[PDB]
Amino acid sequence: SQSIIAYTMSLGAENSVAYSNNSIAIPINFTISVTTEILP
Amino acid sequence: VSMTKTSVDCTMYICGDSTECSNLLLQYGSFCTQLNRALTGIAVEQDKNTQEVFAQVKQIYKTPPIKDFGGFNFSQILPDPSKPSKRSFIEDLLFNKVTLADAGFIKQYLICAQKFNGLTVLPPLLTDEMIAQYTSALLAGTITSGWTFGAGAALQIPFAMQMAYRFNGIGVTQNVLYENQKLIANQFNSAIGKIQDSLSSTASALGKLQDVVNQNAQALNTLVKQLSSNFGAISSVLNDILARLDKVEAEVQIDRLITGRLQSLQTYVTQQLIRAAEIRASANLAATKMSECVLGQSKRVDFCGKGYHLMSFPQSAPHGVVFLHVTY
Amino acid sequence: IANQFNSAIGKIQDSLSSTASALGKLQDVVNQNAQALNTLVKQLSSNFGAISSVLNDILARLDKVEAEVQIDRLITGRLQSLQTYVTQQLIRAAEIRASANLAATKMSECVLGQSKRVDFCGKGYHLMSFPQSAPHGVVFLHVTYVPAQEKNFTTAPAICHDGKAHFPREGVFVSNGTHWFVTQRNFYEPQIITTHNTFVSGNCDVVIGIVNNTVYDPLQPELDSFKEELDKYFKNHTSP
Amino acid sequence: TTHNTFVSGNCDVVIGIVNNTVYDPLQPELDSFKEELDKYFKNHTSP
Ligand SMILES: *[C@@H]1O[C@H](CO)[C@@H](O[C@@H]2O[C@H](CO)[C@@H](O[C@H]3O[C@H](CO)[C@@H](O)[C@H](O)[C@@H]3O)[C@H](O)[C@H]2NC(C)=O)[C@H](O)[C@H]1NC(C)=O
Ligand SMILES: *[C@@H]1O[C@H](CO)[C@@H](O[C@@H]2O[C@H](CO)[C@@H](O[C@H]3O[C@H](CO)[C@@H](O)[C@H](O)[C@@H]3O)[C@H](O)[C@H]2NC(C)=O)[C@H](O)[C@H]1NC(C)=O
Ligand SMILES: *[C@@H]1O[C@H](CO[C@@H]2O[C@@H](C)[C@@H](O)[C@@H](O)[C@@H]2O)[C@@H](O[C@@H]2O[C@H](CO)[C@@H](O)[C@H](O)[C@H]2NC(C)=O)[C@H](O)[C@H]1NC(C)=O
Ligand SMILES: *[C@@H]1O[C@H](CO)[C@@H](O[C@@H]2O[C@H](CO)[C@@H](O)[C@H](O)[C@H]2NC(C)=O)[C@H](O)[C@H]1NC(C)=O
Ligand SMILES: *[C@@H]1O[C@H](CO)[C@@H](O[C@@H]2O[C@H](CO)[C@@H](O)[C@H](O)[C@H]2NC(C)=O)[C@H](O)[C@H]1NC(C)=O
Ligand SMILES: *[C@@H]1O[C@H](CO)[C@@H](O)[C@H](O)[C@H]1NC(C)=O
Ligand SMILES: *[C@@H]1O[C@H](CO)[C@@H](O)[C@H](O)[C@H]1NC(C)=O
Ligand SMILES: *[C@@H]1O[C@H](CO)[C@@H](O)[C@H](O)[C@H]1NC(C)=O
Repeated sequence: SQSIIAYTMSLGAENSVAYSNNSIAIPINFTISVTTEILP
Repeated sequence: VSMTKTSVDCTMYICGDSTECSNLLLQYGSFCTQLNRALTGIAVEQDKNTQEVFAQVKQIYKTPPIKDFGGFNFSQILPDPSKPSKRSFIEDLLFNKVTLADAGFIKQYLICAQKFNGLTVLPPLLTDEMIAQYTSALLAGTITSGWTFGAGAALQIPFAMQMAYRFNGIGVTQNVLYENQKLIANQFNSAIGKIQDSLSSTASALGKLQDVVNQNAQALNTLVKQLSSNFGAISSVLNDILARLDKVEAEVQIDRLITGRLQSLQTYVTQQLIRAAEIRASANLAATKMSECVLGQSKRVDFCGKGYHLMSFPQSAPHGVVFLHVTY
Repeated sequence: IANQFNSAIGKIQDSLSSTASALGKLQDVVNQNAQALNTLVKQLSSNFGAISSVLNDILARLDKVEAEVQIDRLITGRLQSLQTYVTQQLIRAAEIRASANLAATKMSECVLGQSKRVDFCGKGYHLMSFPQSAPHGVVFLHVTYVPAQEKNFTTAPAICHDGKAHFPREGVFVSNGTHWFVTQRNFYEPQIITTHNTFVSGNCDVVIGIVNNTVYDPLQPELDSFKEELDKYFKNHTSP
Repeated sequence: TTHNTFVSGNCDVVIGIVNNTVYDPLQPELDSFKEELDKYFKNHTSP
């Protein structure tokens, strides 16, 4: 039931950020994350 | 950030529609496979360069409908919804100023098609509308969220409080923003005015992108003109040899043209490989400027414009990026 | 924080085990050098318009006077196959040097230091990085603080208390909607607004969007509690 | 003020140091806290 499909690519998920002249977002918690990077 | 993706077929160029010349070309082994591969590696790398510069944000951030950025007027650098391509006002100045060079290259060499010399211009993976939409997301992230969307999720902060976070970064106390906020916003608005006015008035300023278009145009002029060179054969026109002579007297003439043409491609591909390395160096610098001047504030002196760095705004240009650096 | 670092290193083992794609940037360099050598060796099979590509068969089947004309072809085509290969290798070596100079720069700035460069030492705010070697390359395990669970808050650029305006020394003013606090820039940890957390400049008028709130003075209860001990001494001294 | 500054050593070591007063904001508070006190004492000399 699989097939080859062609499409206009999405650039990423949409997000309208909740900006206002008097409102801020501050993180209550954080993730330590370890990301590999590989260089020749 | 990139250059026009040009793929030449080495068989079409050397031996265009002659099976006789194609049978002789096979005696040289892999050189045409190797030359088509070399040019294809350059063409793939133009998308890599463009993706590394612009696709640094994984969400498409929208700008709010309520434009209360504390008196700062980003209208010239945010998208105009009313245009067909959703570019900023300043991005259209950049687009017209370089497309007046691109349109020459496109007609000399937008469903592009192969010319009889074997030259082909391929499309980029990202349309100018997709680069505008990535650039919009970077700018809308910057003005709504400051540097925080570089590190985590986008966290909203009021724009005058973001500029205070930035003033502390250059070692100026944040009250020096708020006690002067109308003056700082008026100088920012007046300076974005001078960018717009300059880009409309100037002859020379986009020379750094004109140069990339002009080098690729001139290297294709040179490569196509070498099809007229006899290389000591009775003619530089391949059918005019096969019409006049026989199956043995022709081959000595065809092999001259194969030798000289193949050398003309080997030359062009070397200039293009060395060029692609210079455009990749420029794209890696542009990706570093996008990461360090747009997604953050840089303490690297003169890396983000002549001044103390506050913030930077990316704008698309044909084959390039423009950063409007904002400095105290 | 230790358990998150220990867990994240556990995902590095799983990733580097699970997919062949992981080291693609190194395997691409081995593959291009192998391709360039394999192509260079295949050009020895090419005729270049000699009667054979085998140089010893040309030499066996022809006398000196004719053999030079065949071997001239083979020399010209093979010499161009070396000049092609060596040009690709000189250009390749420049891409590998640019990569090595970048890796040396990441070794210096991400391992031997901590970098303010955004997205240079991995994505997030850089804590530290660990080098690991690979075939013809280097792997950096970049450790980053990523802010993860936000709340929205009401905020103000300044506070008015005694007609003088106050600004955070460090961090930002935030409210839960009933009380005002000052907190650090990248982690919600609220504190009572005091004359130690804040600095003063100018009157209440010039700062757009300023809010009225008390600023607590931590010396005031010391002089008030020292005033009540003084008032007990005066009242006691009414009694003798 | 004593808040805008910090102390280390004595005048002889720093090339090109200058004499000036350094103000203390705890001081005029403590003096207002003396004038509040002395008037008390003086009133309680009266009865
Ligand atoms: C905004 O943050 C404030 C500080 O955390 C918080 O105020 C505090 O609220 C708690 C109750 O949730 C109070 O706790 C006391 O409640 C009564 C007071 O009579 C006593 O019976 C309890 O035993 C207990 O002592 C705190 O006293 C109070 N602090 C202050 C300084 O008032 C607000 O509730 C938060 N508001 C929102 C909307 O989140
Ligand atoms: C923040 O706190 C301030 C101090 O409590 C407060 O200022 C006070 O505002 C009122 C209204 O503007 C003034 O009332 C006077 O208004 C006019 C004269 O200007 C007269 O019609 C009135 O009878 C009355 O005299 C107060 O004089 C003024 N106090 C001071 C010291 O200037 C702010 O309004 C507060 N702001 C917020 C947003 O909370
Ligand atoms: C922080 O608040 C914003 C906006 O305020 C809230 O909006 C309503 C949803 C309601 O709860 C009000 O009483 C609040 O004051 C939040 O923005 C909304 O987010 C939801 C998704 O969660 C989205 O569907 C809505 O479109 C947004 N509102 C608007 C006006 O567009 C925001 O999510 C809050 N932030 C966090 C981290 O919870
Ligand atoms: C902050 O995030 C951590 C995870 O990174 C949370 O820790 C988990 O907490 C739940 C209970 O709420 C436990 O079941 C898990 O075992 C915990 N994991 C670890 C690794 O400790 C933590 O609770 C979060 N704290 C806040 C205040 O949100
Ligand atoms: C942001 O700046 C633009 C100008 O660059 C402002 O647009 C002008 O507004 C006035 C008053 O309506 C008009 O007379 C001009 O003709 C407009 N020019 C253009 C190019 O549109 C815009 O109003 C400003 N926005 C804010 C919030 O002040
Ligand atoms: C009053 O002062 C006397 C000493 O002069 C002391 O013994 C007494 O305990 C004091 N009482 C109080 C309540 O201060
Ligand atoms: C500055 O220079 C003058 C000589 O021109 C000298 O007398 C003076 O002491 C110098 N000041 C300091 C702090 O060394
Ligand atoms: C002294 O203080 C008392 C109250 O304790 C008051 O009645 C009296 O008038 C004061 N007299 C003077 C001269 O201060």
